[PDB]
Amino acid sequence: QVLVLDGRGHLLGRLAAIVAKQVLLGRKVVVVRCEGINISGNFYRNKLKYLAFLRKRMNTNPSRGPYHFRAPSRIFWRTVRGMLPHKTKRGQAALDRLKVFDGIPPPYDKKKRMVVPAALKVVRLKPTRKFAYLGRLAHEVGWKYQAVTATLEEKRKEKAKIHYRKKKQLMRLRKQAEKNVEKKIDRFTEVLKTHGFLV
Amino acid sequence: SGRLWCKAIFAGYKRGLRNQREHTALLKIEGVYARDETEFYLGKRCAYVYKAKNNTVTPGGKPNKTRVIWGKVTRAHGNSGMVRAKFRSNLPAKAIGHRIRVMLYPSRI
Amino acid sequence: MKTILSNQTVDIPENVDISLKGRTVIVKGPRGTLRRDFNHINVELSLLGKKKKRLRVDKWWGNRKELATVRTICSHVQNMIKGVTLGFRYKMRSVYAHFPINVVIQENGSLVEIRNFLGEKYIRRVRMRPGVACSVSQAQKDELVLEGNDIELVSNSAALIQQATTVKNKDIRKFLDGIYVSEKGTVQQA
Amino acid sequence: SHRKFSAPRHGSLGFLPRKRSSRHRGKVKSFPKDDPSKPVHLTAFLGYKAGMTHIVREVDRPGSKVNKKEVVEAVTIVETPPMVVVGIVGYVETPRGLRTFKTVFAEHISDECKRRFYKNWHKSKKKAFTKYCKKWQDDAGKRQLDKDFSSMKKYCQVIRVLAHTQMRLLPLRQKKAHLMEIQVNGGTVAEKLDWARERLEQQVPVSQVFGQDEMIDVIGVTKGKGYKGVTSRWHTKKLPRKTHRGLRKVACIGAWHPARVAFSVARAGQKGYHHRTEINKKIYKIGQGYLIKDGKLIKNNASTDYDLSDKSINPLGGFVHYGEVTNDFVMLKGCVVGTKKRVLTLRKSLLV
Amino acid sequence: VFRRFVEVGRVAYVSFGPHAGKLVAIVDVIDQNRALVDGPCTRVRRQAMPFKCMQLTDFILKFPHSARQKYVRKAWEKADINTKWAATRWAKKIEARERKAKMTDFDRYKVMKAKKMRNRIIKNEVKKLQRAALLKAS
RNA sequence: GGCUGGGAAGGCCCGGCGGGGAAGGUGGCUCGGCCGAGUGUUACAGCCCCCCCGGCAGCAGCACUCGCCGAAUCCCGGGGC
RNA sequence: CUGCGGGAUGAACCGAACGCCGGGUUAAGGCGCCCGAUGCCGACGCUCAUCAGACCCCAGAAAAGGUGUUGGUUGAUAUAGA
RNA sequence: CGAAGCUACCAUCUGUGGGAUUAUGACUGAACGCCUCUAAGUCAGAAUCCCGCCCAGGCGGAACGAUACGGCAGCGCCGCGGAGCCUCGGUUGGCCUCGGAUAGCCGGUCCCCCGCGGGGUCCGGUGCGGAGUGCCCUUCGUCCUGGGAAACGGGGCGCGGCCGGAGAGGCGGCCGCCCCCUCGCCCGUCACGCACGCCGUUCGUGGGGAACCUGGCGCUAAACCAUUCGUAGACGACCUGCU
Ligand SMILES: [Mg+2]
Ligand SMILES: [Mg+2]
Ligand SMILES: [Mg+2]
Ligand SMILES: [Mg+2]
Ligand SMILES: [Mg+2]
Ligand SMILES: [Mg+2]
Repeated sequence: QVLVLDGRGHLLGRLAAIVAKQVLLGRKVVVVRCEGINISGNFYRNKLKYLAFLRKRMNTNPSRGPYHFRAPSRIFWRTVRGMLPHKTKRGQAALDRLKVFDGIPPPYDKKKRMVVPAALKVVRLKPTRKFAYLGRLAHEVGWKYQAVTATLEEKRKEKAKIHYRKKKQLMRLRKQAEKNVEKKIDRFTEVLKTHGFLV
Repeated sequence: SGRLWCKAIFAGYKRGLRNQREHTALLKIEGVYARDETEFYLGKRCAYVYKAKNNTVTPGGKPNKTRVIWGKVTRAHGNSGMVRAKFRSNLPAKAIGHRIRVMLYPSRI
Repeated sequence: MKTILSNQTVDIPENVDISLKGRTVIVKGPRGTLRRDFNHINVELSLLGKKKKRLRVDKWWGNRKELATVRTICSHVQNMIKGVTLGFRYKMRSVYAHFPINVVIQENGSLVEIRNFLGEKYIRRVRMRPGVACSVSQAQKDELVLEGNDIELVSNSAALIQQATTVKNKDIRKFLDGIYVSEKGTVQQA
Repeated sequence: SHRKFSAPRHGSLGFLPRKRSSRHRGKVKSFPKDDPSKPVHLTAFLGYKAGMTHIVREVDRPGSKVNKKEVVEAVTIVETPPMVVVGIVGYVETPRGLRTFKTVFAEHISDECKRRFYKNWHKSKKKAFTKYCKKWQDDAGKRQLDKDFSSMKKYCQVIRVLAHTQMRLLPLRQKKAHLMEIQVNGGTVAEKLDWARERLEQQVPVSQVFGQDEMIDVIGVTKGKGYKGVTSRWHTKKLPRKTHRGLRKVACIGAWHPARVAFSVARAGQKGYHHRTEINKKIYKIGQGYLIKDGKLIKNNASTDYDLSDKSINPLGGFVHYGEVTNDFVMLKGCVVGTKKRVLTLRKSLLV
Repeated sequence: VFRRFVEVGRVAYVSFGPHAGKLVAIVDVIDQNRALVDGPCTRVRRQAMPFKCMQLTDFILKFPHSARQKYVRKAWEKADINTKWAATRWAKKIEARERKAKMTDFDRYKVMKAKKMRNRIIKNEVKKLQRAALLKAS
């Protein structure tokens, strides 16, 4: 009953608008791997935009001024918050349902994560256009834990490779076992393929 | 023995940008995302079920804490599967983005 | 507008064996093996004919800007084939008026130190790209030879050692000193 | 309008949370970077500011007018009795930070270390670590400790050791020991963990980690000076004698259009007792404490190859407001932050 | 690496539009994203059809680029495009989708029972094979 | 119902006239097993297309939905609020 | 002396003028999220900006340049070989 | 004249490293058979920007110690039971590769290499994805006996061992022993308040928070005030000592 989305290959605003709309409808949304987010335009454009945002601060007291979060997950969180009525109680309650993470944390490392084709770079962006990765942008503006995240993601990918190898073995054995006892399930298979299955 | 109502979400009231009409609610039925599948749900009874501190009567059962506000599907709302509904009493606005069950027995098929 | 079809072919010699991993050309031959990934170019990389005699590149519905990639990929493949067959040798001469330029290779040819450039006490240690080996040329009083398979790395190392010897805060037209590339050829001419 | 004559601002904006320090013991914000090639060692120590004195030394700087010339330089004495290892702490890297993984203490804990665990030692029943020590004397507890060490070896990447000072050997009034984590830098994680486990319930002399003519960092809290005016706190210009409403002030607090006083404007408040970290403090001499083989051995404190006397670093009548230095001491060039009896953290240089 | 081309006589499948889910053959190319199309054996007249709404299969019949609707029909009949298309996996999957769409509640109950028995039999066989494989490994 | 008394289209086509793409053909060359595929040149039609002479029910703004205006040249039924 | 919908904001702008309500439909404006509605399998082209651009009043720019790119006009020469 | 304490460039000590790049200079290379730092790609690059060092530390977390024996008391884990107040969301789950888009998925791998598995060559099947989220998994009436197909599966918060999992693990996997049941698919065979048409039915839930009734296994305080000290201080606060 909770949406888990993989942030790799998704555009910032395109995914943020959809996530905010779903969150306002009472849906619980989890966004994972926020370093895979990419933004349209060359890297220098987005670097300059984030530096210009960094310049924004209260002259009399920067502590009370804007909070420039450097983590990619917090950057995505702020972009989503910009698309919500966060000043109202309803907006805050909706924003409480949102949850973002750098990398893929252990609570969600063993879950299937969905992707939104309406926010993917391969779909929404021309192949000849340039883009910038959110992880590299964050690392060059103050982020500290890019290498640790990369190492943990490599370990997680190795574990996922082991699990996927086991799944391949299980599926291959399942397919062979179906062939072994195909004579005892012929009547069950015929009715399945009569109504539009296994075809 | 199972669920006999479709899931819907109280998206909000009928409104413009700066004016809100609380006598008509907007419903988001799950699985309907076009202004062509909403014809089935037209006229369907809808209820908002909630619980409260004090006990109330219950048809065919002992008194419980559950109270409901009954409603009716009126018309579709703008090409996206949104449905306008009218209730005997306006919704409390606390149920924004909460579950509203639309029944299946104003049957006409 | 959009050109319906633009294509160009490269005729490789029988010595060179070329393969493509979708859009990554791997070229191997006598001198070694060269790899170059041709992604982010969006062209149809076709290898037609027995013995892989010819390599064809295609571009469908491309504008003026996307059209030059067809020629540039062919040029890169030609350079790679030339490097894997004959190689690239860059000869550069050190030019000076009063102070002679003392150039010494340090490890094998990778680390090059330049001494007594305009009398400067500072010594420049310049590292070259992997796969390129520098040496002190013979039969010439002051010349360096840069050899390698990839033209890009050899030329980049030559540019690095050209820019290492630069005169500051003086008339560069009068003070014509430094090491400049004099010849761009191949290790073996055949 | 622009100011008529330009002048650099008073004070540093990089030092101005000007609040009384929350901590009394100096804190190491960042330990030296760990490389797994050099042998295992500690990188921190705790000393006490004893006093200050002179020194005579020939200079060996060619080209200077002072080359091969004797000079008088101020040196500060920091008494450093050996510390006792009582436990180790492990850390694991996280995309959110570096959280502690597991802490294991020793079977025996001195009363001095237990002093830190109680705010009122007189009223306390001294029950701390009563059930914990049962682990070290039971098979189930030993197995649990072995599993803890194995888990720390497998998962942790940063290892720090808990050590406390021996306040019994100091002449100070207080008896509560100072406990601090010291990061172990050296070989692999397993080697560092095993070396730390061996050093459990053992004394570590200062001479092991620090050597002569070595640049170190001193960390501590500044002398407290209470509420001070803007003239003393920020060293602003004094208004002339004709000033009516006080001349030890700042005349223009701010401009009109920004209807607030900025955080960069100098104002009165707390001065002193600030946490500071000085750099490039040179160890002129590492002294050997009082030891007895036949009688007292007091010469080594202040005897040199040219004096060969029986002097000690303690002046006549002892150090003023501190006492007598008996244990090992470290001599640092120049001055250090803090008053007498102030606990000082000695840290290795973070730079080559 | 392209195996599908917009060639004169290429058979195309219409994804969406008025003639959705009907085969059609390309006659001539009108523009970059528009071509003249003709569907005589699939109840499609000759009119322009954009490339967006058509996905072309691997059937190509040969006829001149501007034939008058008569020779293309003859080539379609000689090549027997309908039978070849019905033999393909693509049409079988489309028919499976349609059968799923038209399945009634009684048929859904029958399918539920059939799957209930079949999955249990298959998973019992899979468990036995897993035990045999573990025995072989040891 | 009207229109260009709709424009094209569909089927059997018959007796002709010319023109153009450039093909079961020829052919310099290229790629594979006489054939298959790709380019050019004069170029009739056994791949076709277009105009002129003329005639058949097969039509109908056609559920092969290729684009109109419509209603004493217009009526019936059903669903929701 | 005048409320209402839109122009984020608002004297005069656009639409439209006022009793209390239910249903339906519009104007001017809009339909990624804030925010009601394109969550159309919208159509044809143009544009890369390390100062992009984004809707009367209106909240900002000129002369002069660019083989950056996309169309048009005129003029020559090229198998007697540019 | 002057102790101690404060104090003066009026004495003395200390003041640091990387990354991305701007301008600029370049490499390869077309557009434009030539040339070109630019179009694709690449290099060097600074009182620039960011970070490190440094200062403060989130209505932000972590590990560890003791956890009220009393003269009345009060707790912490386990299981299985009763009412008794408040607060709500819900109305089967999916336990997972990396990934590219002018390409990808699955096996055998006759062949080779590397640590049952991984990598490469070749071969064979699909690709508007049927090893499809346009998807998969489970049935959502009960019980009697009376047949066929399939079959040793499941349960008693079943009891004891071996592990994986540390990013914020908070979940699962693998083995031993007792008892009980004949569960899934097709048909016979009846019986289940059949409450005589009328709405919040059907669950995650033994839900979460607070107060009271059963037992088994472990507990014995610390904080603050008061006093004391000055490394502290306007007062609070802070560093300390006291069977
Ligand atoms: Mg309920
Ligand atoms: Mg000035
Ligand atoms: Mg006066
Ligand atoms: Mg740099
Ligand atoms: Mg660079
Ligand atoms: Mg440049």
